[PDB]
Amino acid sequence: DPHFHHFLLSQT
Amino acid sequence: PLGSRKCEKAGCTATCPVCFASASERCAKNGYTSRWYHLSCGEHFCNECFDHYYRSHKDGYDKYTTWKKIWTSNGKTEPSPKAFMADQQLPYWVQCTKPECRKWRQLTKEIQLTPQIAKTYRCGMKPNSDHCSLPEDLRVLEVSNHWWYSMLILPPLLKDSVAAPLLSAYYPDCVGMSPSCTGMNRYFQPFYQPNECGKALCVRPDVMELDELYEFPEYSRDPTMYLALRNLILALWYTNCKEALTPQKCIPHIIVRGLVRIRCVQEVERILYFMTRKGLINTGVLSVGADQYLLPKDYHNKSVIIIGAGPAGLAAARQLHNFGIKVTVLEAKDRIGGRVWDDKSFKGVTVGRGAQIVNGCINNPVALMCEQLGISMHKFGERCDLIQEGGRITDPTIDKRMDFHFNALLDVVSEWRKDKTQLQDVPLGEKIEEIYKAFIKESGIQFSELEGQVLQFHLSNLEYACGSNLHQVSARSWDHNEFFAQFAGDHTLLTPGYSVIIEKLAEGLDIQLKSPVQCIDYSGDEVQVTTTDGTGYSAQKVLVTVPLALLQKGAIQFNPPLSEKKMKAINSLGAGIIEKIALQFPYRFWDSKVQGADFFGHVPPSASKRGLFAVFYDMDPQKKHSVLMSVIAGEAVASVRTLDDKQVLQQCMATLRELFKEQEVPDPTKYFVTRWSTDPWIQMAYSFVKTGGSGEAYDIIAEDIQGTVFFAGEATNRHFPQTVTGAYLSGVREASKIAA
Ligand SMILES: Cc1cc2nc3c(=O)[nH]c(=O)nc-3n(C[C@H](O)[C@H](O)[C@H](O)COP(=O)(O)OP(=O)(O)OC[C@H]3O[C@@H](n4cnc5c(N)ncnc54)[C@H](O)[C@@H]3O)c2cc1C
Ligand SMILES: [Zn+2]
Ligand SMILES: [Zn+2]
Ligand SMILES: [Zn+2]
Repeated sequence: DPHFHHFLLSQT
Repeated sequence: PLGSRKCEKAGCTATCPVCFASASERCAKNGYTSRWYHLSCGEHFCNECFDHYYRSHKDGYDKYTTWKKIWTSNGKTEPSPKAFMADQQLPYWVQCTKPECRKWRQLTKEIQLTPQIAKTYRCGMKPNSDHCSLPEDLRVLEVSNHWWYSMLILPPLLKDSVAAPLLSAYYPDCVGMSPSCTGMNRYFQPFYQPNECGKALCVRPDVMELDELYEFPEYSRDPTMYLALRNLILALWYTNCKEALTPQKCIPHIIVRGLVRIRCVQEVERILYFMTRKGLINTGVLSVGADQYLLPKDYHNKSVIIIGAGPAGLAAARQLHNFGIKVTVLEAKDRIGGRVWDDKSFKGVTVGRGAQIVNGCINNPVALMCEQLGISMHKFGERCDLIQEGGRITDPTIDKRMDFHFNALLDVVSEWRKDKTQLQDVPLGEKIEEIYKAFIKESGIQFSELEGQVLQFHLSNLEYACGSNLHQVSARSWDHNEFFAQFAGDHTLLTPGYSVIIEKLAEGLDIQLKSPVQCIDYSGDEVQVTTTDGTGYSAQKVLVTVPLALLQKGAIQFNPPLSEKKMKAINSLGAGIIEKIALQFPYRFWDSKVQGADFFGHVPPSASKRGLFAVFYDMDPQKKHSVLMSVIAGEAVASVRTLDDKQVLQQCMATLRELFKEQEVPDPTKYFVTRWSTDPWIQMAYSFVKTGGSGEAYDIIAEDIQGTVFFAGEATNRHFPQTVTGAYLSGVREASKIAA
């Protein structure tokens, strides 16, 4: 879920 | 000949197994034993040492049971003899720190490796010659082999990790630390706590992130080693964010028995470079000399032109420069900063003409940068009295009541939107006004004139946040970014101003002021960048960080042109706008009535005055100097466009005299009135989603063109639109993409 993931480590 | 000289493990390359434990008086040493136990291709222990701990009647069983208990009570992996051996008995390995030697050495079994020993070790060193010349053990070079780790039985577990104090709520072996182990800035909370709700820029210490899996797929099967090292690295960065974290700094903090330590040390470097490139460490206002670049030379062979020297452009430039990449920034104006512009000529006070508030300090790069600079922020008090024209302080229950109703109106909007598409989007303002009248009519509750005026104040707060009257903003998408984890914690006034951060980011960079870009040509081998006076620049890559309004106006000619898809996204966002007034007084006239609150509200007399100085801010939290700042938002920006600065001042002073009706108000001795809307290179305050638009537009604008033209700025950050923080992170994001 994108409600959690680190912005800088979700760029792919 | 009774016993074996072969390892139990099929495919093992150890032609001669020796026992590392020598714990039993009966140890087989290098001779024949019943069974050779395999910890790694270079590490085995004999059957009797196995038994010395394993069987109840043997003397090492006492130690095994006490360890098994501790392991079992705060661990998740099996407490096997191989696990006991690897955690408690395997000898340590340490690398000689003599630059021309650099050989790995096994320590004698009684020696407990510490950071200090690892930091200074050289061959031969003992607590009680020609040691460096003696050959390196052959098992060392073996660790490099691709298969070595696959032939290693259990994953390494780190001891006394710098991360441990922050992970006390996890089981150590789930985070790659040993179960047998027994004043950081309060805004640094880089690790999720178990089953804690979402917050910005947080990692799970027990789960690899998408980009991590992508770069290190070899770890998807077993992430223990990666996680331990990543968490260690982060914990080290946050414990000392004022210097660059290097492999040399990390290595003494990697404490684990066995040859596996060699594997760990060999991995920490790649992991560190990854976290650097991505912007998790070695970031903020850290600046590094030519001899100290943050990424190896293989990243260095490129050139970048960054257009705009606001938070986004400077963040990217700072990152790329620090990496060792060649960077030139082109700025249109005679100053850097963009929508960061501070006035420091107010006696003993810094007042921002643009940004000055930090919304959510926990894990906020701005808070990291304040730590690095040793500057303090002021956390806002909760108290904000709503003062009526002229004098009456509004009953807090009326304030709270109308706030409740305003949020209720928003709640029903979020019900209405659930089955609507972009083609069906209505203005938020229209939808609110509609639901309000429907609620007024159904239950015949009439609100007093004051209650209606207080609702109007709350409405103006949302227009303030959006940078627009709500009739231009999307009912579907106004709060789209709330889908993503947001910054937790304090909302603060950045008393010294964002300019302090901006100036530090910029120091030592190649920045060309008064160089407004007019043309970007990316049809050839290198990007051709032309300024409005015809000056030519070129690089392999170009990053555009100009404000949304400037993209919407087409101020820069792109060859080839931007795609229709990009143009549609660009035009689907709103160029929001607020303006500020700051006033210096000879004395703090408001102290008697305001009583030290950070701000006070101004109840609008009528709908036509909504957003006209809705909130005044006391700009000295030390309560010594006399500076007020106020905002012009929503429809009030329009009413102000054809007024000169003197006239805006007059209306503000008229407002204040009404608000403090029962007292004299001195004349201001100094003031400014901002004109962001008509600043040719800015033309806005911050973005919002216009009716018919989607949060996806931020992603679409952010999308690079042919790995050649890159985009950053607050209007390219879907998670964190509008803010200096979001603009800063968009720059860090693009620097990562560009460096790859
Ligand atoms: C009055 C006001 C109050 C605000 N309050 C806050 C606040 O309290 N907290 C907060 O977090 N944010 C606040 N913001 C928003 C915040 O300042 C912006 O989101 C942020 O500065 C955006 O950064 P940026 O790098 O994206 O854009 P910018 O800051 O706008 O910088 C872009 C740069 O691009 C340059 N440029 C434009 N065109 C060209 C060209 N053709 N060639 C070369 N250069 C060009 C411009 O001159 C500018 O310097 C406020 C903004 C305003 C105006
Ligand atoms: Zn073996
Ligand atoms: Zn033995
Ligand atoms: Zn040596």
